[PDB]
Amino acid sequence: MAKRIQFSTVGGPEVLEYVDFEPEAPGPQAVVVRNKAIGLNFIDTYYRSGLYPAPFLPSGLGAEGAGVVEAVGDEVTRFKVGDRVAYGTGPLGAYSEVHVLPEANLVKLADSVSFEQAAALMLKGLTVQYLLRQTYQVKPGEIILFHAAAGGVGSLACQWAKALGAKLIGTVSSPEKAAHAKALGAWETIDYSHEDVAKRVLELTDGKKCPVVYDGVGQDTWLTSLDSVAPRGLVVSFGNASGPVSGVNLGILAQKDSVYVTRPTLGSYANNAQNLQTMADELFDMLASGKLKVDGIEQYALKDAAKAQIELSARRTTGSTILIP
Amino acid sequence: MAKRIQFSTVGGPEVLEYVDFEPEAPGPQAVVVRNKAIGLNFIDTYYRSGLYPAPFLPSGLGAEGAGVVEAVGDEVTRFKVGDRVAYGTGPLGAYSEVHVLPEANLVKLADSVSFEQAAALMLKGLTVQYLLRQTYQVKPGEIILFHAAAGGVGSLACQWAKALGAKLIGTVSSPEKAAHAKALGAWETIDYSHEDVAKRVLELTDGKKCPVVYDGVGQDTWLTSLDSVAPRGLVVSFGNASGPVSGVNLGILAQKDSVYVTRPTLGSYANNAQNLQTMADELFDMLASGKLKVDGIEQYALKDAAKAQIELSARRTTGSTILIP
Repeated sequence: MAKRIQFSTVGGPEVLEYVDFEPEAPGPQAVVVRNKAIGLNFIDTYYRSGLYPAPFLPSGLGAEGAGVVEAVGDEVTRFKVGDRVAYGTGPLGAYSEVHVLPEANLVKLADSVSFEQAAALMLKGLTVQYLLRQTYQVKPGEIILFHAAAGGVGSLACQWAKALGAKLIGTVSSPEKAAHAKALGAWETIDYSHEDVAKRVLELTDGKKCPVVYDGVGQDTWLTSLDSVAPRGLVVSFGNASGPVSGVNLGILAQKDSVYVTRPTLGSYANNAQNLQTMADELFDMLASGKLKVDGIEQYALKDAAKAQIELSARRTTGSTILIP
Repeated sequence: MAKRIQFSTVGGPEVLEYVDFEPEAPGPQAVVVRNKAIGLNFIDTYYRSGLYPAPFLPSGLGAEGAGVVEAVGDEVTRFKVGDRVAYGTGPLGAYSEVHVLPEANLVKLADSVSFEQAAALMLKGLTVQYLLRQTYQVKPGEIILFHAAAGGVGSLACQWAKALGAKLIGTVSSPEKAAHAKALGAWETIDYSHEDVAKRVLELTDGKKCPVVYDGVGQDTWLTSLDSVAPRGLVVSFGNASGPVSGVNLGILAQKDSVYVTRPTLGSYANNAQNLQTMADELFDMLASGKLKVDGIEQYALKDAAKAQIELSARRTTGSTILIP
């Protein structure tokens, strides 16, 4: 037996339960991990709420975490007992002290990186990586728009953009978030509380707007993104913080001067146990070189995942957050 | 006075009227043209029906045509009386014997190209040009999907794709259209009457699908396009033959493996009296070199535009068609 967070019905935070469960025996190509730190993500709430379906109930939660390998499948050769590993993709279940997942979702952790850093770096990091390096190759000098720049993903985005030599315009909901995003590396900041993001973008870009707009908030900010992207530019809708975006008429893209739109998922980019090693290596390379910093990690006990999840959703807190089994 | 087709109310073909009208005096930067051949396009029906609004009623129709310059604005220097010109963009009014439009929408015709060829080459040609050269740069060897390959745009697409050294998979509704599209240059053809386009695409591409899908039919074929595009590929929705596409949830793109979608318009690509000269020059360069052939042009008198428009909509005829004032 071991403890885990799970839900028997989809809904709000009150849904989550901390209980004992019987950990599965490792499949031939699976690995048993000893969660030392567990990630907290919006994706966790989307499963908890039912936006995304769970194969069955009761269901575990989360796919980001880091720990030590405790058991390995007969066919696993890349890993061995005692190895320090991290993951940001795979089946549900990170919200527990023991997590069993395919070996293809696991990467080795250098000694220099702690479990806490990995749990607060894996998923958002790989995400920012595919967003700025794959979905659209941001070049130095380019002025790009990134919503919720002070959030979990946006904060990392602020740093990576600066390293890229790009000018990132980050939207925030308060002057405190503005200072946070700027200190990290945001070129310019826009508080959507008292100024129009679309109009500020226009003056900041000298009427040329942005080649690409990264938007993880979803609905509330879909229109703004369309008004901030340059003709034939790209709008990347990668999240649903304010709710998914729908009811869209393709003719809207023509109206906005022939723009492009995409809705990517980390799973698609890190599609294999190998297209991941690649982005994972780049992500840690950024960390090692000091280009990415994770300083100040708020820690919630696993048994308090509901409380942590409530704060994430509220979107009033800033800085890295992780769960600790 | 001069004759023109116009509508006083939006609706079906019965809407069009052939009547006398007073041609406007040329503005400082405008040019007066003597339509020798007039283009027939789907866009004409979209204005006639009200899918797209007209600034006022009664309204003229069409923005594709070719003729001789009859008058020029005081500030016009690029053109002069007697010049043979063609156009595929600009204000409504091509459906008349005299058309007045900005000089920025006009290009000079080499002696080698006839007015009939230009009227059946301008708009569709520039369209195929931006689609295959700008919206997505098709490289030699690439296998691409193009709906309605035997139609006005698709036929040109078949030829340009062949010239590009690309493998174009064209969808048609009959074996006759198939032979037509293949003879033009389509690599492979799929009759969506007795075979599934999505499944045929899968076997033709060896399970890799298409980097880009060009779809001008709209609704009826939106789902098929999503099932035919490779992961992180692009779906170009450039037309509404079966009706515009709407009610789409961005999450659909993630589901289809992080695909991209765009809804371009020729106006956006040929946005200036100069980004057009560029594509126009390439288009005629294709014609001159024999890479594009326009042989067999059905001719409708201008006064019979309704009858012609009905046949275009019906989508049962094949080959170039133009209106003759």
